[PDB]
Formats: sequence, C-alpha cells, structure tokens
Amino acid sequence: MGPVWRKHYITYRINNYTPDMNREDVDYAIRKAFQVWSNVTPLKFSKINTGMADILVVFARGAHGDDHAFDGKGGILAHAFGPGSGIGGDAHFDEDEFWTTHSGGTNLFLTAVHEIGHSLGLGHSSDPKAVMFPTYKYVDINTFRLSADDIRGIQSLYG
Ligand SMILES: CC(C)[C@H](C(=O)O)N(CCNC(=O)c1ccccc1)S(=O)(=O)c1ccc(-c2ccccc2)cc1
Ligand SMILES: [Ca+2]
Ligand SMILES: [Ca+2]
Ligand SMILES: [Ca+2]
Ligand SMILES: [Zn+2]
Ligand SMILES: [Zn+2]
Repeated sequence: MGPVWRKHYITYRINNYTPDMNREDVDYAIRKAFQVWSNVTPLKFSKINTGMADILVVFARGAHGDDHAFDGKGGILAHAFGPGSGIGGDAHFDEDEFWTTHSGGTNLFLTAVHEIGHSLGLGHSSDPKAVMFPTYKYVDINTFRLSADDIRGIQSLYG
C-alpha cells in the first residue's frame, strides 16, 4: 500500500505555471485530474493559493531540489512522491516537455492523472489500458476512463 492519506480532505497548490499553456488551462487540467480520482473514492481535494499544501505541483527543468533531476526533452515526463510528510505527495512536471491540452506534445491532463495516482500511493499496473501503466498514452480525453485495474487499485487504499 505504502502509507495512505490518513485524511480524506487533501489540499494542493500549483507552485508555478508552465509557459507552454494558458494559466487557466493548467488550472483546469490539474483540477480535472484530481476529479478523476475523487469520482471513484471518498477523497476530496481543495486547491489553496497560500501556504504549504499537502500536494505541491511544480514545473521545473533539470535539477530542482530533490535528488531526482529531470533529463531534458524526452525520457522522463514527470514524477510524484507517495503519501508522506514534506515532499511526500508532491507532483513535479518536466518543463523541458511541451505541455498541451491536446494530442500534440505531452498531454498535461493525462500525465497529471497518472502522477496523482502515485501521489495517492499507487504503483504501476500491468494492464496496458490502465492509466497507471508505466508507458505514456494519448486517448481522446472526453472518452477517457479509468480501467477496472485502476479503480480497484485506488479503492484498495481508500475504500
Ligand atoms: C519517473 C517515473 C516516476 C515516471 C512515472 O511513472 O510517473 N515515468 C516512468 C519511468 N519508468 C518506469 O518507472 C518503469 C517502470 C517499470 C519498467 C520500465 C520503466 S515517466 O516519466 O517515464 C512516465 C511514464 C508514463 C506516464 C503516463 C502514463 C499514462 C498516461 C500519461 C502519462 C507518465 C510518466
Ligand atoms: Ca524529460
Ligand atoms: Ca507534500
Ligand atoms: Ca515546456
Ligand atoms: Zn522532483
Ligand atoms: Zn508512473
């Protein structure tokens, strides 16, 4: 399991914004990614604009303060630490990627769904249709859904 969030009201803060996208588009993509997980669990997420939140969302290139430097364009897209104090929960996105709302570049929403999975304590699935499969995919977002494996994985932690 890992430890899990021992409370069901979890705060997040967007630390900074990628210049690849409009700020409002970043806000929407992240809020909707959290919503994917709250739709199948009792978890509730709340965005805050001041102070430290449980989950800090950061855009950064190369070394960014946590022993896990990003690698430039391509390769690693993002990473997130599992539930825990401090850096635990935080989700970091590689600014050397080109973040988009569509099929071009790297889709922020889909990547955020995957990283938030890790922020909540999920590892990787072996189901190729699962969002927690370790390989990037792009699917039409308005028909994107969590796979059976994703749903029961997250419910095994937060049911
Ligand atoms: C660094 C790691 C935390 C990260 C991730 O899983 O989020 N990546 C995976 C790195 N490779 C592996 O962990 C691995 C594990 C077993 C065998 C081989 C390699 S990723 O950045 O390539 C990455 C990959 C995919 C997605 C993703 C998946 C589905 C939809 C959108 C994005 C996001 C980041
Ligand atoms: Ca990269
Ligand atoms: Ca944290
Ligand atoms: Ca970028
Ligand atoms: Zn990091
Ligand atoms: Zn992953």
